[PDB]
Amino acid sequence: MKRTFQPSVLKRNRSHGFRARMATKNGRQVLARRRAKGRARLTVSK
Amino acid sequence: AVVKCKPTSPGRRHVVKVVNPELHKGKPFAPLLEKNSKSGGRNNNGRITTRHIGGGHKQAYRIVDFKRNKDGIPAVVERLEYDPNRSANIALVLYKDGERRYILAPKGLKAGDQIQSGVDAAIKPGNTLPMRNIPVGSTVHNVEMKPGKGGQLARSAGTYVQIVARDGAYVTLRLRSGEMRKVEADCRATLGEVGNAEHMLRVLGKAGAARWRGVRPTVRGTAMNPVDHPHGGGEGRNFGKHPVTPWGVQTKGKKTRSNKRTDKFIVRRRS
Amino acid sequence: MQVILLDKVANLGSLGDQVNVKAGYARNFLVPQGKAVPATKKNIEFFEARRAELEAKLAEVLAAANARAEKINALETVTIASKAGDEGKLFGSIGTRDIADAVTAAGVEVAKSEVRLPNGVLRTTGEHEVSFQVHSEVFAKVIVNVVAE
Amino acid sequence: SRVCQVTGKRPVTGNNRSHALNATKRRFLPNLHSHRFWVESEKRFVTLRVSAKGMRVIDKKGIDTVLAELRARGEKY
RNA sequence: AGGACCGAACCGACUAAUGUCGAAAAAUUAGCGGAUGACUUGUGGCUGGGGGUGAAAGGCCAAUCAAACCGGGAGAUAGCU
RNA sequence: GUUUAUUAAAAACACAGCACUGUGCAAACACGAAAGUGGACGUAUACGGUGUGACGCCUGCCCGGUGCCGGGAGGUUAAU
RNA sequence: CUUUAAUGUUUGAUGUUCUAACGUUGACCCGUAAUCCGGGUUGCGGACAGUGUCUGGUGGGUAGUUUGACUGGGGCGGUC
Repeated sequence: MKRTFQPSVLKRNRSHGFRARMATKNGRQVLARRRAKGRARLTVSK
Repeated sequence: AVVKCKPTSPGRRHVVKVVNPELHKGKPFAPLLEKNSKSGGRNNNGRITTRHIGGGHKQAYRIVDFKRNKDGIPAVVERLEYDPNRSANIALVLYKDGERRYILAPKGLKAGDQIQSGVDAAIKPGNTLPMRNIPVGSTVHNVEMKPGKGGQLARSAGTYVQIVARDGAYVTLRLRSGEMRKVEADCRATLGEVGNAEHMLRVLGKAGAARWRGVRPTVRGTAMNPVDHPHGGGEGRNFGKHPVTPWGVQTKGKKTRSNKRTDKFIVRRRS
Repeated sequence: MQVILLDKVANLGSLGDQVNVKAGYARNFLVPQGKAVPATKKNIEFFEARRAELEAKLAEVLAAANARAEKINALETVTIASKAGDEGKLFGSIGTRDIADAVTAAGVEVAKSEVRLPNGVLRTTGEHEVSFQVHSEVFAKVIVNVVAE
Repeated sequence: SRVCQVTGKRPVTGNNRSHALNATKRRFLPNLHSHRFWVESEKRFVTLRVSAKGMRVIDKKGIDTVLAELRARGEKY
C-alpha cells in the first residue's frame, strides 16, 4: 500500500523551502506570519 | 503504392499502407534539422487549449524553405525524404553554389530533376515564379499571401490551386475548398501539384495507429454528465437537445467567420 | 477649428483666413506638413505682424524654384533598357526607384515622392506618359519609352 | 495600464442597473488610443496613449506645453 | 512482421474462503487477466477549487470531493432538539 | 484496450472506419480584463466540433413546431 | 395655395478615387553575439477594420432565487 507521503529532500526544499517562500509576496506573508507567532522553524530547513 | 496487408491477426485486417520505394532509406540532412518539443495541447498558462493532443512518436523539425528566395541559381534534386511534420514528402535540393535546402516535393519530381526560381524560370513543375508571370489557368501550389511571406496555400499532399482570372495588380485563385480568393500578383507560387496524392488512401487500421500519431481518444458529449457537457445526462441515451460545442456554441451548421477585414479579398464562399 | 493657412489649399486656401476645418484634417495633415498653424487669440496678432507679408515672398520663391527645376530637362524624355521577356511579360515591374535614380544621375535632380505614376507601374513595354507634379499648381508631362534588351 | 498620459483618466468601477434595479459591478474604461504627435521643437514624432478628451486638450493647448507638463510629472513619454 | 499465441519478472484485480474491537483505515491464501505494447517504471517538471484533469465513473485532485484543505467574515442563521 | 483507488470490469467508455458541420491562415476554437500562448513553426489529402462505431446488405416518408442557412415586398421597432 | 424650373444655402444616404490618422503575426536596416520590443525606409490595406461611451436583439454559457396551505401519512383529486 503506497502511502501519500513519499519523502524527497529536493522536492521538499524546492516546494516549501525558504527561497521558495521569498519568491512570491504570498510566501513572504507566510514567513511574516510565522515570525509574528514566534515559531522556531520558519520553514522546512534541510 | 497502396498495399493491403493480410489479416494475420486483428488490427491488421483493415490496415492499408502507403509505401514509397523512392523515399530515402537513411538519416536526414543534419544541418537543416531542429528539435520539436511536443506540447500536449497546453499553452503558456499550462491549461489544455486544444483537446485530443498528446503522446506520439518523437519527431524532429526539418527547416523547409517556403520563401524560395534563391533567384537565378539552378538547383538539382538530390533525393526525396519522409517528413514526419507534413503529409507531403520533402525534397533535398542542392544548388549550383553548394547550398542544400528542403522544399515541398510536387507530383513530378524525381532524383536528379532540375528546378529554378525567380521570374526568369521555366514552366516545368517545381519552379517558383511571381503569379504575374504564371499563365492563367495553370495549377500552382505553395502560394504566398503577401510578397515575401513564404507560402501558405496548397501545402498538403495532393493539393493545388487554379488561377482563374487576373485583373489589374490582383489575381483570383480557386482553392481546394471551392473558395475564390483575390491575391496580389507580386506573390510567388510553385508550379505543379503537391506530391504524395495517395496519402489520403491510408486507414491506419487499429486504435494504436492513431495513438502514436499524436491523437488522443475523443469522448462523446452524450457519454458525459450534465456538469461536464451541454449534452449528457438522463437514463438510456437521451439527447433532446440541439447539437452544440462543449462551450455552448451551436455547431452543425452555424457560421463562425467574423473577420470583416479580409472580406474584401473573398469573391465567393464555400458551397 | 479656426486655423490660419500658409500654403495654397486648393479648396479653401486664402493666406491666413479664419476658416473652420475638421480637427483631424488640421491635426494630421496641415500642422505636421507646415501648411497651417493653430491660432487661438494669441497668434492672430503675430500672424498679421510678421507672417502677413514677410513670408509671402518666401513661399512664392519656392514655387518659382519648383517651376525652374521642372524645366531643367527640356528633352522631357526617359529611356531605360530592360531585359524584357519573350513577346511581352517584362522581367519585373518597376516603380519610381530606378526611373528616379536614372533621372537624378543624368537629368533633373528631384526627390522620390515627386514622381507619380498614373498608368500603373509600367507593365507593358512601349511608350508611356508620366505626370510629374513639382507643385500643387504645377504639373509636368514626361514621355518614357522602355526598350527591350 | 489603461491610463491616459495627458489627463490621467483611468478606469473607474461602477454599477449597471436593470429595470428591476438589480446592481452588478461594472467598469468604465477611458476612450484611449495610440496616436503619434509631430513636435516641431524636437522635429520628430512622439507616440502617446491618450484619450479622446486628452487629444482635444492637446489641440486646445500646445503639444509643447503638454509635453512640458508630462516631463514635470516625472514619467517618461 | 504482429495493439499475434503460451508463460515468469513486472502491471492489474474476475471468483472463493479467511479476516471485520483484523497482521492490514481493502490485506492474506488458492486460482485468475495482460505480459513488444493504446505497455510498464525511476527522476524532474506543468495544469489550483466553480478551477484542474478525466478512453467519462460525477471518477480523481495528500486515507477527506455533486465543488479539496487552512485562516478569516463568525458567537453566520436555526419558528428545531 | 480503458473505467467507479476502498462493494459495480460490464452490454458501459474508447476504438479504426463512416457521415454532417465549421474553419482561407492575424483560421475556426480554447486559456487569458489585456499582452500573449496553444491550434501550428501546421494551413483544406489540414485543423476543430458533433453523432455513429470494424466488415457485408443497406439506411425509407415527413420542413408543420424548434434550431441552422438565404431573402427581401410590407409592417413593428432603441439610442440619437 | 394646387401646378413647375435656372444660380446660391442646410444638407443626409449611396458610389469612385486619394493619403496624412489608424492597422500590418510583409520585406529590409539600426539599437544587438536578440524568432521580444522600439526607431527608420518601403510595400500592402486605409478612413475600413479595431477600441471606448450609449443603445436594440440573442444569451441556462454563468449567477441569485422562487416553485402555497388544508389533507384521516404524503402525492393525485378537490377546496380556499
